[PDB]
Amino acid sequence: DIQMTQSTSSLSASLGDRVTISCRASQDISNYLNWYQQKPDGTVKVLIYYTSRLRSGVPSRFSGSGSGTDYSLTISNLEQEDIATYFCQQGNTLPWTFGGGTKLEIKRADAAPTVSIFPPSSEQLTSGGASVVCFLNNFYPKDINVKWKIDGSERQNGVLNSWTDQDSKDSTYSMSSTLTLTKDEYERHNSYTCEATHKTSTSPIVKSFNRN
Amino acid sequence: EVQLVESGGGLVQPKGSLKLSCAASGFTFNTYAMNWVRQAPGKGLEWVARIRSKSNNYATYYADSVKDRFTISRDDSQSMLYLQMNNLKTEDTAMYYCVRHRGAPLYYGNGAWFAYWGQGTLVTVSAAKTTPPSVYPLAPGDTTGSSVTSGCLVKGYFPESVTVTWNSGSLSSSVHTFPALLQSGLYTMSSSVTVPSSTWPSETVTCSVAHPASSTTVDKKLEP
Repeated sequence: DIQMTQSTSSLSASLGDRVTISCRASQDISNYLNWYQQKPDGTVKVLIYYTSRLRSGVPSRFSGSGSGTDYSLTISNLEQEDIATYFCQQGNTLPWTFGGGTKLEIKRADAAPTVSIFPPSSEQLTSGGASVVCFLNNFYPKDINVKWKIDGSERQNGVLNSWTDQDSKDSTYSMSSTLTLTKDEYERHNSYTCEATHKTSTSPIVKSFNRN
Repeated sequence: EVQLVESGGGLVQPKGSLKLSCAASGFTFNTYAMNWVRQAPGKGLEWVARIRSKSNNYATYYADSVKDRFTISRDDSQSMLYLQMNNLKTEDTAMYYCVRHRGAPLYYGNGAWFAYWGQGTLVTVSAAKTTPPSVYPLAPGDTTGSSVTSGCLVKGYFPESVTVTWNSGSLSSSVHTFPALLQSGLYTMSSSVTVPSSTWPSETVTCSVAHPASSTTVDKKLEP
């Protein structure tokens, strides 16, 4: 089979910038190289076929080039709706093969997270479980640190973090932090605190509740 | 507009068998080659199989890892494409897409490419058992500001495919779906929504959680 290799698995650029994504084949593919876009929701469409032919209905800011084993996709000015993963694909010989994909992130102005904390629900408490949940929403850039404090004391165990995709409309990220405890472990403490440190501020954003 | 709708995906035991279908419209099905392409969770696209038109004797071809275990077929009278999958391995776990080949080589080149894609159907090959989710509301414990953020915690389900909607989808603008994580044996995720404070709790806000693999639907109203 023909191995297809993309330049990077990820890159980041600003609105209005020109971006180029490269693709190399392990054997000559006679210009039979095609490019696809996969939106974060999973939807896939073809952009370019036969190296350089723009697919009808696809904006002309997309273009392609190359020959032999070396090919490129270029987006001449980056728009908001271009957040996606880009894939090349050789159609010269079976089995038809794809590159590993290049994820494209859009740069934007820094934004502080909005933080919300939530105690374990009653329904959950009765079932013998205790999950404390923290949402850190609509922040940029992606890098963020969350600490859990129980009665002033940091906890590491049973904390699970999950980030969203870059959101297609405003280019922010969100994340959830979930601290899972036993009910009787939850019941032995009072103050539960979620602290987020992000480049937008020297001071952590602190959110807190008392079990009373 | 070309449409491709796949079905039949679901949980199946290793060494099991499963049959995918795809329904097509918006083009002349019997003049095109058709394909299946797949994508393992967090991985890239992989071509699986191809079947040509009747004029080209319905010639089939397969990816190396699926040859001799998968069969691709078509029913032109119903505009349907199928994939019979046998002796399933854990590495067959993936989203499977029905895909229409490019048209006439004279105008589009001899090289293979994939003109139209379905949205896909999920196949999970695992010995684990179907388990419905527990759905816990996430309501403030707390001082009110100009907005308010509510959530639903969805815990303890398998396999991975739940949809969370808010007020039957009438609330869509500020919804965040956090990817599911394996606990392990079993998946967890939450979903959040932000509304103006005037909206809640005066008006009602309900999150609906569907888990097709277990035909479960739960609607949870958020208390204050």
